[PDB]
Amino acid sequence: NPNTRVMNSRGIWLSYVLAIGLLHIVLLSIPFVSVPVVWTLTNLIHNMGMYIFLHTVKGTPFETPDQGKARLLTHWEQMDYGVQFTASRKFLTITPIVLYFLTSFYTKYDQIHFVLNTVSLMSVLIPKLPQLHGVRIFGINKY
Amino acid sequence: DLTVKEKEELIEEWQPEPLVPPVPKDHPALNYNIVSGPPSHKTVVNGKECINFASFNFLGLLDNPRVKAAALASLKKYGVGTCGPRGFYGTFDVHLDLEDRLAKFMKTEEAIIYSYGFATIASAIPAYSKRGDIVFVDRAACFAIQKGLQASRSDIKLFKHNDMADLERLLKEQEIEDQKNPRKARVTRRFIVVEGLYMNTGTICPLPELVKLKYKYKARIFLEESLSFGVLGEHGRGVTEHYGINIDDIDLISANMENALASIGGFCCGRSFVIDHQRLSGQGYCFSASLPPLLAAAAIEALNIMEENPGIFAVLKEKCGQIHKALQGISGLKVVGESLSPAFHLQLEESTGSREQDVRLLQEIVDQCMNRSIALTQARYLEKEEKCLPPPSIRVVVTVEQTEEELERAASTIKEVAQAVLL
Amino acid sequence: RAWKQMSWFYYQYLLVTALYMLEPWERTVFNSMLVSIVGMALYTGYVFM
Amino acid sequence: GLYKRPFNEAFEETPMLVAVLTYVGYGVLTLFGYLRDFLRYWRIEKCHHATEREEQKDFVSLYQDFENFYTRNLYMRIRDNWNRPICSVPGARVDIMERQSHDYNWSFKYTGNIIKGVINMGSYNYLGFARNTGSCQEAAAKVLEEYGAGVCSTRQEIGNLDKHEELEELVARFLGVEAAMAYGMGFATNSMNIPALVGKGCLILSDELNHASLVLGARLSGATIRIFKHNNMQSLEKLLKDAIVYGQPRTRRPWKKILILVEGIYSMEGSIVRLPEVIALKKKYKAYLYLDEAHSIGALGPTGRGVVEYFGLDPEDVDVMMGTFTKSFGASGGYIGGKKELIDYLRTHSHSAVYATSLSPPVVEQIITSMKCIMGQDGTSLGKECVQQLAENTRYFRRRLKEMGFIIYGNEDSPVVPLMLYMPAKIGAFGREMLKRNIGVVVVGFPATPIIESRARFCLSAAHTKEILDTALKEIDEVGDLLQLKYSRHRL
Ligand SMILES: CCCCCCC(=O)CCCCCC/C=C/C[C@@H](O)[C@H](O)[C@](CO)(NCc1c(COP(=O)(O)O)cnc(C)c1O)C(=O)O
Repeated sequence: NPNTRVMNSRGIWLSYVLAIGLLHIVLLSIPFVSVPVVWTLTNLIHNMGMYIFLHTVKGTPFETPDQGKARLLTHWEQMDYGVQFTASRKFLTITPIVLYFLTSFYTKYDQIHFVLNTVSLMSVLIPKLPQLHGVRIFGINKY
Repeated sequence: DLTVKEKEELIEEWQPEPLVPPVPKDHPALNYNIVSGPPSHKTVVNGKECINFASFNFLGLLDNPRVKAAALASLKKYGVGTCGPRGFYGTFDVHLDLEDRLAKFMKTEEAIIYSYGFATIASAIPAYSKRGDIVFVDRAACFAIQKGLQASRSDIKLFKHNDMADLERLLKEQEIEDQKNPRKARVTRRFIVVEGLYMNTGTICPLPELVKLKYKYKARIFLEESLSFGVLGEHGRGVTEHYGINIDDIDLISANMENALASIGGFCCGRSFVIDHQRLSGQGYCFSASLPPLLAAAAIEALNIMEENPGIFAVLKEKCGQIHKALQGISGLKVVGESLSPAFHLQLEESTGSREQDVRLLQEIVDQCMNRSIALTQARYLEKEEKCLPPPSIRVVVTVEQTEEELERAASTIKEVAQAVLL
Repeated sequence: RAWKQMSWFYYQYLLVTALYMLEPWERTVFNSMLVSIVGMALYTGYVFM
Repeated sequence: GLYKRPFNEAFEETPMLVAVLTYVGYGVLTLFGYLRDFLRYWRIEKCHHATEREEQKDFVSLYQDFENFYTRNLYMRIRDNWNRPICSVPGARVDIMERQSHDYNWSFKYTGNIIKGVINMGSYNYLGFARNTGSCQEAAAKVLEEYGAGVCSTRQEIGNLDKHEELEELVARFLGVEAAMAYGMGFATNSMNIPALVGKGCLILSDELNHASLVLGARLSGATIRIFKHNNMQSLEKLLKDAIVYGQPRTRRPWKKILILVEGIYSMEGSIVRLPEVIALKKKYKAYLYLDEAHSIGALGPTGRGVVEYFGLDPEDVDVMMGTFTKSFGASGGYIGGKKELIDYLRTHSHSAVYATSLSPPVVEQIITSMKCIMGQDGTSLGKECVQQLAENTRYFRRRLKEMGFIIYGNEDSPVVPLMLYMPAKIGAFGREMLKRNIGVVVVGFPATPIIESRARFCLSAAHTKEILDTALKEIDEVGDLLQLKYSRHRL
């Protein structure tokens, strides 16, 4: 199952970091948007994209020869064949916290941005817990 | 954790089993039959000349001169080896032509060619079925179907042989299990796997009732016609032609060309939607060398001969009926099969306690028959691996080149030999 | 003249960014988005300096 | 583990920029695939893909859409590289039927033109036994006339012939083992003889990059399967120690058997297995060895007995010696060799021997003639010049590719030469540009390779003269200049 090892390959981490940097630059490119709102939009878009591509879309784009072990499993549970802690998983859990710290730094610590940013960070963070593995809240996206 | 010294002791004291267990059983299968010359009608076996009643060569196309000439021309043009898979410069023009001929012969959109008779169905089954799906398979399916089903980790639910009420009961229970949990029922695929003409028992499946059940309970049908591809129907198109069922109602038809066409390989025919997927998801197709062009040309010429003259099916039918009616009446053997079946079985009526003694009795009958110049064989199975083990039996196979007098003499010889042995 | 060098450079651009495989209208869509992004970035950068 | 001749191999790491650009390309392709799927969903654009017949719309959909995503968008765009029909003997030069597509590779129409004289880097024919003339062809024709094409029953019942017995005895003499057996297809050989040996309660240590057939055979039997790193002897030793010490997973009971599946030459990576160390480990830890010599039966070795001759070892050490006739000898089929007791047990209990049709007579005669030619029994020096020419060809070709600056994998003796492309679009670009310059090659992707390493395979042969190699090398040099494929940092 190659999909398991794609996050372990060479250059994936640097590609991810460059992608986030490019996303922030393109957000900066818009003329009228002010800086704290730029940072908030960067954080929100990054968290929503990470959530969609990790915990919502399940299965494998390519057909798999193990007769569909990962049929019901999302990418996060698919990573490293269920091993809870690894370098890639630690890095993926670490990075959004750093992004939120930076965003709250460049947004001057206002409440209105803080509530949205905290909600986004919690949304992306809760599925990462090893305790929350293979469970769907209220049975949504179960099948 | 363990000390290092304990690790050395544990590694040192371990002693494994032998790679292969000893075979002290005087296993009869260890004594192969040695055939001198072609395995055709009027062959030679073990140094004795015999009339061939054992080889699955129904139409007698093994030694037809036109087939040999076509194969020779293909040999002189292409060579023997294909030197690659179907993906990597291994596809020839003869392969495409053969696929087209098969598709036009079965009145179907697309057909696919496999280089081995077992691999075709054993790789077609797991291509479409994955884990979590349900498959309702007949109890007496051949070994290839069983290995194919085991390859796909889906759920298997056997049902009694040619018992349609039993399949209906199983389907109703599955309907209840779907009623309990709709979410899973939205994702679970249902298949029904059957054989056109069963090899183990020599009976024919009830296709119309199967079609009605498919359209009622929504389960896709897979048909395996290894034995009925070139023997059943007026035009010899299979069991669908025999019953009158339209070819579209069946999702996939698989058959090996070893038996009727007398050349190596198999094929699967169906609508383009289902067939196009095997070219990528068929393990026997992607990761294996293509069929040599020689055998492909032999198959093409066999198809031309089959299409030109369709009276061979009629003469085969009359011969099968005659031998089935002649063999009835033996002292201590029962005939298992239907009149229209080319290959059927002879089994014991009164079975002794052990199976190995029944095998020895049948081998006695076979040997004493072969000493009278009728070559017969015995059905061979793997006792440990077979899911449902059929009783031991002598296999009788009918062919177009056998005359009427040879059939009468075979019946009389078998009857007298059996009445001598069993009594 | 310079046309051959520029044609080679555009070939390399298509090869690297996987635009080679795509149908002609997909290339047009991608190029339009890219040039729009560059234009807005340049204008927002220069207006301030 | 004594290496009597130096063991050299090279697996260069991917440069960072190439990896980053590979990921960028794959991401763009995935996004446009999603956009195409969304456009097709609302019936904005009609789908060329075949659809369900109308009165089967209520049934659960046969395929999950996401499963075919990679096929629908990634694969279909460059489909014209694969499945190229040929209309001649697959020798050094092959004739390809030219085809074109008007709907972007969904449907293909054959034009009248036939591309003649294509240099054939795709077909195996390592020793160049793929010809339509010679003594092999005449012998095959004679046996075809005498026996007919095909046999109509399994080996155990009536399908055993005298030709099969002659072939089995000849193979037994050829390898050096006591006994051997032959099967119709190599894939069948693996997938039908692995389950007979090991059952539930045994451990199968399998290489990471093993062929699909070996994996299928391991899965069919109930044995537990564990995977070690590709040619990492430390990893293999660690797995063996742990397996013997701890035992079966649920109930810590001693294993019945431990079987090691390895290959003589890995087709994709092109590396030769480290056989002496594997045999030393097998002896020390009381395991059994299953050696798959599909790609190395003819190519490797001074006299072509296989990898075991290449290392100068003793064939009685390997417990099971599998092999295939397709790659070198120029005919389909497979074989398994070993001690006499193993072969008796296989003849009794193999799935193929019971439920599968025997091997065709003309094919076995072609195999017999080719083997007699290699063994020096033909009376001519044609079985020796083949091996010498193959060795020199591989040396020259590998050295020249390394001098120009590409990235080449594998051992320095391996005939199969994988060249690295590393990018998705460059695969199709390389295939189309190469065939345009009158050389046919093969390129591979996900169903055989990982994501970063997408490669093109050259299969050298003894049929290739020097002039053919010179022209092919010049055209590869020009294409590499054109497509910027010279990634190697050391020598360029
Ligand atoms: C971004 C877009 C990417 C698209 C790429 C998609 C793609 O690559 C599709 C590929 C289409 C066809 C794939 C063919 C795969 C071949 C694998 C190869 O290893 C074969 O298995 C060979 C030759 O068949 N194996 C021979 C072999 C056997 C079986 O031999 P036979 O019984 O004679 O057929 C058994 N064991 C072993 C070890 C081998 O090698 C091969 O090795 O070339």
